[PDB]
Parts: sequence; structure tokens; C-alpha cells
Amino acid sequence: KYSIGLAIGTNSVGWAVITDEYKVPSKKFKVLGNTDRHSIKKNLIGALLFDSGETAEATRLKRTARRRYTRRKNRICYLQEIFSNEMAKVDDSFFHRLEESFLVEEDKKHERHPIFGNIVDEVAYHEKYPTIYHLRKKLVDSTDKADLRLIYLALAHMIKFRGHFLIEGDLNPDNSDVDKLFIQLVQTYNQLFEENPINASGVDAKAILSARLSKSRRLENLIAQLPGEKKNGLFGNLIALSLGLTPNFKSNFDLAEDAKLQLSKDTYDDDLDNLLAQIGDQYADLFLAAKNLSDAILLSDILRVNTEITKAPLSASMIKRYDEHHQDLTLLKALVRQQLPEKYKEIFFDQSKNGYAGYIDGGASQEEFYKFIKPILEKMDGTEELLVKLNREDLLRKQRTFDNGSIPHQIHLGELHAILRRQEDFYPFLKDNREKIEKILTFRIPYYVGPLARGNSRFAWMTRKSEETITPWNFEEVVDKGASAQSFIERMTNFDKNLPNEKVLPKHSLLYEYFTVYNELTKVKYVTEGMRKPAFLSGEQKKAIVDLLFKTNRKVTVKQLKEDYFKKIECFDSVEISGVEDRFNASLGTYHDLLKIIKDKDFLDNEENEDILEDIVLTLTLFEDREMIEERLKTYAHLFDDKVMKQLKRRRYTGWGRLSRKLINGIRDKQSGKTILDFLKSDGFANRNFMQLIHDDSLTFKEDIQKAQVSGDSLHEHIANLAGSPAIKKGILQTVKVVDELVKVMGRHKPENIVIEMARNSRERMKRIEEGIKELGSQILKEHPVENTQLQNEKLYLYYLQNGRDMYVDQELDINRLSDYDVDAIVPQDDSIDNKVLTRSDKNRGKSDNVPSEEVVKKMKNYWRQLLNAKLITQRKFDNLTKAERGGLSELDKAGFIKRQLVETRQITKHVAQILDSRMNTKYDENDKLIREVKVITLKSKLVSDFRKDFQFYKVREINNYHHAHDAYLNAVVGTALIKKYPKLESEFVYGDKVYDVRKMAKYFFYSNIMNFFKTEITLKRPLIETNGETGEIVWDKGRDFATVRKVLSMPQVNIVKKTEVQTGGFSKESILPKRNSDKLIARKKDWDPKKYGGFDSPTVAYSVLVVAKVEKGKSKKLKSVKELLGITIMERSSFEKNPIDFLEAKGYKEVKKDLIIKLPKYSLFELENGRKRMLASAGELQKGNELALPSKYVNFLYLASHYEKLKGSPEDNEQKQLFVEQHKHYLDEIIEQISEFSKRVILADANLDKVLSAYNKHRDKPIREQAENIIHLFTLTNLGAPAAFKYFDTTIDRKRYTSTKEVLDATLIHQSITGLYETRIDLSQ
RNA sequence: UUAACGAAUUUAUGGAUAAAGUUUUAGAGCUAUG
DNA sequence: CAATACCTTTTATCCATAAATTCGT
DNA sequence: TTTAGGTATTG
RNA sequence: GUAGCAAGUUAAAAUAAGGCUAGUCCGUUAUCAACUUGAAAAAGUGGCACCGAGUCGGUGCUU
Repeated sequence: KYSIGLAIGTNSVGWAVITDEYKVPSKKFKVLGNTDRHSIKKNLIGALLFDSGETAEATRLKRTARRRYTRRKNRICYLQEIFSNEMAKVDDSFFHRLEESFLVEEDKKHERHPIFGNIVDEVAYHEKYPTIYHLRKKLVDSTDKADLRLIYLALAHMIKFRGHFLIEGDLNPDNSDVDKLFIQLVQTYNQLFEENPINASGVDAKAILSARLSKSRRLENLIAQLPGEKKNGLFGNLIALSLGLTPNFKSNFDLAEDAKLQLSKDTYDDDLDNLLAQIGDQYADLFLAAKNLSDAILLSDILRVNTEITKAPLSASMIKRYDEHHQDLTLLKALVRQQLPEKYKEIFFDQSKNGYAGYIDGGASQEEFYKFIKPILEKMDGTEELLVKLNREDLLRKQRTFDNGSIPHQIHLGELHAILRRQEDFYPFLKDNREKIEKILTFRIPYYVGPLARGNSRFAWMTRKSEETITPWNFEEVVDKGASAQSFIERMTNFDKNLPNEKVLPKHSLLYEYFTVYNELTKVKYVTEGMRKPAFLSGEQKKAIVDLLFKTNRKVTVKQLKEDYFKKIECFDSVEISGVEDRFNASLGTYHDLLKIIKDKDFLDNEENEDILEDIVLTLTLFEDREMIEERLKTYAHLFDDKVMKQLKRRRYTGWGRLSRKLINGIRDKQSGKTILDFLKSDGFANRNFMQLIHDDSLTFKEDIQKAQVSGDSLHEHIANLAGSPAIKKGILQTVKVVDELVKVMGRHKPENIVIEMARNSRERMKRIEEGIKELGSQILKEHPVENTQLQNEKLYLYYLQNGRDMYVDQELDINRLSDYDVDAIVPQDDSIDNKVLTRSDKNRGKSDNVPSEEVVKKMKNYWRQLLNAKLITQRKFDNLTKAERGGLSELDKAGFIKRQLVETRQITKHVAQILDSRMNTKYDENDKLIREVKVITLKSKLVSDFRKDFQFYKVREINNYHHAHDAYLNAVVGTALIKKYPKLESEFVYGDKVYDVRKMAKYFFYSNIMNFFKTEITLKRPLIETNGETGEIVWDKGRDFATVRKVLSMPQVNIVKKTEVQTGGFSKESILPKRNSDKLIARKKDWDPKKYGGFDSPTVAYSVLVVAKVEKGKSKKLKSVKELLGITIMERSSFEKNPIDFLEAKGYKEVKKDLIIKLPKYSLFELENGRKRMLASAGELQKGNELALPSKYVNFLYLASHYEKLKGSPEDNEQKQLFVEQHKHYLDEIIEQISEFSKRVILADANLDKVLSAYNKHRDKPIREQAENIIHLFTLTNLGAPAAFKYFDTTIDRKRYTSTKEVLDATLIHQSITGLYETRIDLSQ
């Protein structure tokens, strides 16, 4: 006897309940707790507010670094382990001294100076190597033996910061002068070619080769410079090669098959010799010269500076940076003293300022310092040399900045290698471990491996050959690299939907292809002259045809079948095929790709070979890595000629299928003994399809299927599997929790109807007219100009696409009065530009029930075509405009019109329907078919949206939160209504498979716009009492039912519930905070008194706990009993739950009443005093609790007062809409007054209200549309939720926050249910 | 996901890396003047 | 106290898998 | 991308 | 301590406290009114009708 209407979003589930006659019911509810309120009445309408669900993404990102850091201290640790034994000879406590570098000297356990214990030698060190980058250049350049500590600092510093792995390959210090490298390339081609020598001449190889242009555009510029040679010529292919293009030398040598070579792709080292053996090995020397150039190009942008003197360009790059800063510092530092020496203290001494002193000592960014002194630079002479340095964005640069991520790790290795190479003569262990160290900088755990777990990671999948611990150096021997990469993909691969216990087969699987082929073929039927009736393909023909036609050719067309098989093999001269369209959809692409490679047709047909052929595709489809496939296939090498093997590694397959191996060939009917496949060929004269095979009660397949699936899943797994936003899933979980408690409410009775709905260019307008009057060539853009911000008004913008002439009358339109002109939809109500037109009168188009008439088209069938070529209209706009000459909107064209509009297309929402639909109908009748006890409906969001506008139930968001339920109410009404009149739409609108026929055009309705029947009076007659045509059920009364809808909207009591949530996540605000003598400073790691070292701050409060114990006071230390709110932080909560009391005593409580302790989750609910409500937003803060039920007349007024998007509706209706403003103009004083009684009652912020009251007084004479909108802001003051700031038109009003929580402790605590209806209240007394 | 195959973008889940930030210490502040 | 003002790590790169979405053949 | 809770200090 | 001036660009170390399963692992997502039951997963618990409407008020029958 009831129906539920849901309105789902990101932050709300809205829910209302409807009657046979569309009221919203009520009921008295029993109330628990020690309070005198023992029962209360509530309406059966509401919404459920919650904070949005959070993606795992941010979390997983924290995970990455968590991993990066525990692996970086690991890498530096490895270098120490190499050094430890040998460093100890030089310095006993060097490593210790660095470990404890961060400790204050009071806490230091060794000398304060790290590199060397003595004060004196540290001073010199920084004297001679101010930056590490200084030291690095020295360690690379000098031939002298350098101190081991110094050596260690260089290596570890490159190892701590490697730069990126975004190159695969290698790069050298020799490869910096591209010309020097270029000429060597030219030189080799010349020591090899005496008929066509080339000359280097005066080609600016350096400038041409390395520039921001395409890898292609640079290429053309090289060969342009030279004496004229073909980009296709050999030298161009080599120049091309370096540039990273794929160049094919086939045309040059006219080789039999094409062999291109790319230097980024893997196949380069292998391809070169495959080409090289035919060409001869002499030629090989050239290509390496060409690769070398590539490497010179590659780093040519990363270190643009000259690096000719040294083997350490990066550090050379830094050292030049450091000196320019020193140079430019003094030039600035002096020039400020020279002419403007008053500000110097502000710039260079005050840290807070964003001066240089701020730049270095303060936290100002390079960006902030540059901006701050650009004024000063251009107020003093000699600035310009300095300023061209600032506009360059290269001034007083730090060595280490955001920029450096650009550097490729390789360039660091070259400095480390060169450092190691230098000093290995002096220290033996370095020569031995040089290789072992280099792997540290070079090593990177490959992604397909995943984290190297020992079964203790959710995420990890890798596999190991030996259970021993993994170093960068033994990785290959312990880690099963390949079988890891299979596991890697296999976990993200789909399962088989029909039996989701077995993995999907590769889509290109040979078993898969056959199944996909035979299922299309079983349903093929042939009709011939001899036969009385059409007959299925029989068991032999499928088996013949496939051997005959599918093995011969990749794709099989129908004419191929009748001429190649039917006429040739059965000698039927004519036949007719019902079963398939113009060609067979399936194909055996692998058979042929496999047939052509192994070149053995016998090998493909022996069924004993199928187990071996599946594995080749599965390994072939799986693996990315050239090497890796081979380690797998080697088991098979014997079956095959070595040349056969070579082609197989090449073919790689992309994509995973739909179905399991087991389903197709493993499952077997206990009765028939035959598998799925074996029923797909040879089913006898009645030949069944795959769906039919699973859906045959007599066969074991439907029963065998059902067993795997139940073994189903709980709600979260059912809900979480859903595809879409992780947040809108939350509303779903809550939306279903909401229905289920609604069910509890109706005496455990189920509802008949359920209606669910979920909610979801400024310059684009300027460019589509710019180019559409450019190809029209018209001067209507020149005649009157407009701006880019203006065209969000339709009637202005539609004039411009039209060019000033009406598509219905062919005359020029006045610019000033578009008010008199109508916007016309090409098709009777679509609001897009595609279907909107502007003419003086919309009756010119013909009948208003008719498509734009033949009468107007004939004058302007040409104007609309002029507009299409100028992209001033679209194919959808035009094909609807001319549509009168295609018989107009056909009954079947009009069926496309409304049917497309109404049905929900979104795959998430659909799934929700199942979720509800399956959760309702548990009962099954004696037949297998389901009982549709409850009907689920999915409504588009627009349908209600226009109805509110059409039928005076206007929506304003920010006044209130009641509108959330109000859409749920309105969604239940429009829903139950559209299905009450038309069951023919039950199959379209409801998850229920019945079936609906398009043919009608059960006569129902002539007109194309669906939402008409509610209307008492409609724009060109309906009886006010509506009934279904076929059964006589009375469905809509235009007079009777409407009163209650406006009344229910108008209802002042709705259930608004904001879901209560223990706070999860990060412990505290992330920033490190400087040492302080505060007690709220959280220590970073144990031995660091934040007072000494700095610490954290601002912990997040997981939940509040109410305490009722005693405490010590004064030097007296007297015990007196306190009751208050304790803030359990996220860090604390783990510790708190183990022992509440011991933990409580440690925070200072004595004699806690253990039993009365209440954990108050966030958004917790209290009503105190006069029934104003407070939500606990923290242990120490509170949040607004009451929504102000603005009377319906004001909402409706304010929406029209707000004058949303000028006026969209019909213009005669608009004069009453404007009239309503003046008639209800005195309301503005009434609206403001509503707030005042409510603020004074609930908000208790009078401080603020006063600047408000003293502000509406001031702008009384300002217009209403402007005044009303600014009035709307205020409600955020009155709004449930957080104090946040709002502004009246000229004044910003700050928020009134509740920094004391005492008022709760003596109030009545409210626990409410998910609906809000069932409660337990608790009045608080110590 | 389509009446069927492909391509793309998006979002979701997952992996491997990078560069900045922040914090305490080390980078002997000197010269007049109590 | 309760106002008051102030605070709140970010920005890249590569690889995979999947739905869902809108194009194509 | 802006929220809305910490946090310390004032008249 | 106030005046004067020199100075500055780098480094090391930590990067959620930390946990045991000590792995070159894990540590911010989802999930949560209350009461009884449960290790948890979860299951259980709240008469109806009418008249009305400033955030639910009254009344009749059963209870």
C-alpha cells in the first residue's frame, strides 16, 4: 500500500514515500533513552546527508613515497656496507658522525663536525668545496688521490639523488659537441664511400640538429643545408636515425623485406646485425657513429651549456650557477648600496620579507623572490644586464630546485663512473666493487615485479626462485622475473562472468576463436528449392564449412558460402540464407597468423596439439619483453625449425577474451557427456545457441552454473564491484541501507513501486561565429560587433548563427528587441543549439503540433544549407530542419524523439536497479521465472527538473537543505505517474525482462512531448481526472492531487540526517613545525623533544570520548570531579582502545566511571535548551544543527526573484512571472525577518546578524533581482553545517564559530537511525 | 562496451621512479660600545 | 575566556588492468 | 581546488 | 643589548608515531547512530487510524 522514491547524489540520499493518492504519510515513533519524550511523530519523507567518499588514489600516492624512502636509505646503506670495512681504517666514527648530524650538540654522541671531527678541517672543506656540486667536479677531474670521506660524499650524493629513468640506453661525456660527433658520422660515411663522399663544409650542425622542432622538421633542415640529397637517401636515414625516427634502409639496398631500426625501441641491437650480415660488418662501424650522435642530440637540451673542459657537466652546470649568483649578488648588493641604500636592511636582513634574506633564510620561493624585486631592478641603472637575467628566469639561482627533475639519471652515472675510475688505482676495493656500486645507482625494481614481499603484502605478487634476501646485485638469480610479469597481468585480468572461478582465455586464443565461430554458425539456416522448410546447419556442414572456408580465408562472406560451399559441395544452384548478415562476424585470425608462420597445416589440426597451441598464444598475448617470451617458448623449440621460432617471438597479441577455458570445453553434461563446444557443433536438427545452452533446464549447464555463483556475495562486494566513482558508490550503499530500514518501518511489508534517480564555453561561442561569417564572407560581424562574455544569452547568440535573418521568414531582424521574437525548437519539446531556432513568430513553422512546415522550408531550404557549410548549424540541426521533405517527424521518427529522452543510459544507475530489484523479489513461483512483486524504476533527472519549473514547484539550493528530499518526493510522483498510465513503457522504464513494442505511434498519445498529462491546461485540453485506457484505474486528478504536492513541499518538518563518521586518515597536519616551547607539539621521532628539534601540530580527532572522573587542583592537589569531552586522535585511538582506563589515567584522569564513557563520533547530534540543535564538529568545536523552513511562497518567489537565467519559459507566462516579483515585493522584508527569529532562536550569533540587519537597511533602493540574490547568500549563515563566510553585495561577513563545547554536556544526546525515524535520546547528568 | 570488431578519451584499482618542500644540526660572523 | 586572525606539502614521469563513454568500421 | 578545524594572541 | 659591516647558493638526517609477520614488507581508501547477540561477518528490536502544521501537536480504538 505504499511506494518509495529515491534521489541519489554525491553527498545525499533523498527519500520520500507516496500513497495511492500521492500524500506523504506520517507515524508516531517510539523513543528510547532516559528522557521524558517517550514517543514522537515524524513525516515519512527525508534525505540523508554525508561527507563524500574518498578515493584510494591519494592514499596510494602516500604509499609510493613511503616505499621510495625506505628504499633510498636502503641504497645509501649499501654504499656504506661496501665502505665500512675500509673506511674504518681511515675514520672510526665518520658514519656515526653523519647518522647523528641532526642531533643537537647536547645529544650528540660524537664530534659535531661530520666530514672530519676537528673544527678546523671542516672550515677549509666548505672553504674549498662550497657546494657538493663543487666537490663532484673535482673528484671527476683531478688525478690526485682524494680522501675517502670526501669520495664517499660524492658517490652517496649521486646515489641519494639519481634523477630519472625516463631514458633506456646510455649517454657519454664525449657526446656533447654534436658537430664533433656529426663530423665523425660524416667522416665514416666518407671512409666507406668514394663515389658519393659528402662534405661537412659550413653546416651549422649544432643549431640545426638540436632544436624544439619535430624530430621530422629538424631532419628536413639538415638535408636542406647539405648539397642537396634525398631525405630518403642513405645519409638522411642515418641523420633520421639519431633523431629517433624509425628509418628504413630497404630502398637504399633494395632488400627483400623491410628492416627499420628505432633507437628507443628494444629491437635495435638485434636488428642491426640482422641487416648487417648481408651488408657486411664494415658498415657496422658507421651505425654506432650514428647512435653516438643520437646520444649527443639527446642530452643537447638537458645540459645546453658548454661542457668541453670537463667530464662532469652537471656539476660544471651547477658551479657556473653558483658563481653567477655570487657575481650578481654583489652587483645587486653593491648597486642597492650605491643609489638606494635605505632598503638594504629590508632586502638582505629581514627573513620574513621575501627579500634575498627571505629568499635564503625565509621560506620565499624562487618565484616569490623574483616577483618581489622586479620593481627594484628597474629603478636603478645597470639593471638591464641584471634584468635580462631576470626575464631569463636565471638569476641568483639555487643549485637544487624544482627544475632538476629534468636531468636523466644517466648523466649522474657518468660523474660517478668518472669519479670511481679516477681513484680506484688509489683504493683497491673500489676497483673490485666498481661494478657492484654502479648497479646501486642503476638498479630499479621493474614494475611488473611489484614490491618484493614475503607473503605479507596485499599488493605484492612477485615470485622468487630461492627464498634468500634480495639485493640490487643478485636480483635476477633470486627473483623470478618472468613468472612475476605473468602474475602481474593475471591479477588484473577479468574472470569468466558465467563461471567466475576460472580465468579468462586470451581473446586471440585458438580455442576461443573456434567457439566464437561455431556459435555464430549453429544459428545459420538455409532454404533451397528442394526443401519444404528452412533447416539448421547440421553437424557435418559446420564441420565441413569451417574446414572448407574458415581455414582457407581470413574472412568469410555470404556469397563465398553459397558459391564456394553450397553450389560447389552440395550442387545447389540457388539457396537463401536467413542465419547471417553479409559476412561471417567471427574469424580464425590466429589460425592463419599461426598457419603462415609454422607453415604446417597438419600441425594445426591434430587435437593433441591444441594444448601446445593455447600456450603459445597465452604466452604470446601476455608478454611485453622480447627476451622473456623466448625463455618460455624454448620448451617448444624442438617441434620447430629454427627459422619458424624466429617469426613466432615477433607476433604479439593484445587483448583478453570473455570466457574461461573450462566453460567452453571443460564443463560436461553429466547426462549427455558432451561439453559446451561439443553441443555447438553437432546438436542434431535442433541446433542451440550459447545462451540457449546455458539456459536449458533439461541440460546440466544452468544447474552447474548456479553452484559456482552462490559459493552470492555480501553487500559491499556487490556494491564495491560496481564501476564508477568511489563516492557515488557510497550514496548507493547508503541508498540501499535507506530502503531497507524503510521496509522495517512498514511492518516488514514490501512496496509496489520504487523510483530512483541520481544527479550528474565562453569563447567557444566567439569562434563558431568568427569562422561562419568568414566563409559566408558577410559583414554582419563587422556591421555590429559583440564580445566573448555576452553570448550566454541565447536570443543574442542565435541571431549570430542565423546571421540576422529568420530561418522561417527570410528577413533581417532588429538587434534591440529580441524579447518580441521567440526561441523555437525545431522539434516540439530539446533546449540545445542543435534543436533551437530564433524567429519573430514560432507559428510561422506551420502547425505547432507539426514539424517546421513545407511552407517555410521552401523559402529557406537554401538558407539552412548556407549555414551548414559555414558550420553555423550542425547535421542534427539541419536534418531536423529539412525533415518535412522526409514525410516529417514520422510516428517512428517521433518515437525516436521521446523514447530517447526518457530512459536512463548510465551503466552505474542501471546496476543499482538490479541491486534494488534483486533485493526485493526473493519469492519464486513454481515455474523458474521470477516473481516481480516489487517494481524498480530509473528516472532521468531532467524529467522532474522541468516539472518543477512547469508546475510551480521551483527549487532553490542554498536557502535550505529540504530540496533534497523534495526531489525524491517529486521523483516518486512523476515516476508512479508515468507508469500508472502506460504499462507499455514497463519494459523500457523498469528493470523487468517485460518487452515493449515501438510500433504504436494501446493507441495512447499522438503528441511527441511526454510530460503533458499532469497539466490541467496545456499549450496547444485535458480532463482533470485521468484514468488508464485499458483497466480503469484512476491515475491523475489535476484538481485533487496537486494540493497535497504543494502542501507536502510546504511541510515544515522533514528528516534531515547527516551521517556520523569517526574521522580516519592522516594523524595530523603534514608540515614540520619549528622547535617550540608548546605542549601541543607532537614529537616526530621519539628522542626529539620538539622543544629541541621541532615537531608536528594539529592532530586530527578520530572521535570524542566523554569522561566523568576526578582531577588534581592547586598546590593543594585536591580531587574534584569533572565531566568533559576528550579528543582521541587518530594516533591515539589505537593506544586508547587497548585499555581505555589506563590510557585515560595517563592523560590525567583519576577515578573514571568506566561505564559511562561515550564515544562521540563526528557530526554527533545534541538538542539543548529551546531545541536549537548542535552538531559536534570536534572535541572542542560545534557546528550548526537546524535548517530554517523558509515558507514555500518565498522559495518559489526567490527562485523567480533570483530571475534565473533571465526568462526561459513562454513569454505570456513571463508577464505573470515579472508581475509576481512586484506583487510579492514587500516579501524581501519578510524573508529577512524569517532569519532574525530563527537566528535568535537557533544560531545564537547576534554579533554577526547585526552587521547583516544594518546592511539590508542600506541597499533598500537597489533593484530587486540584484538585491534578492545577495539575500540568498545570507542563508549560509542560517544553514546547517559549517560556519563559513558569506558576503552581502559590498561587505564580506565572517563566520561565528563555537570554540567552546560545554553547552553539549548537559543537553540531550540524540542517536538517530539511517532514516532519522527510530531514536534513542539521552539527557546528560553527572 | 556494440545486433559485431576496432579506436580514443575519461575515471577507477595497481606498480616502478623522480625532483622540490619542511625540520635540527655542521658550514668559527667580525668591528667599535659595558 | 570568547573573539581574532592565521594556518593548512607539492609537482612531475613511466607501465599495467578495467568499466564506461563517445566516435569509427 | 577551497574546507573548516587548530592554534596562539589580544584588548 | 644597540649601533656599524662582512656573510648567504651546500650538505647530512627524518619524512606520517610506528608494527611484527623483521619482508629492499606494512602503516591515511572503503566500512560505522543506539540497545540485545556475536571473536567478527552479521542477525535481532520500535501497535494503528484520524484531525491538523514553524521543524510534529492533539484525539479515538487496541496496548
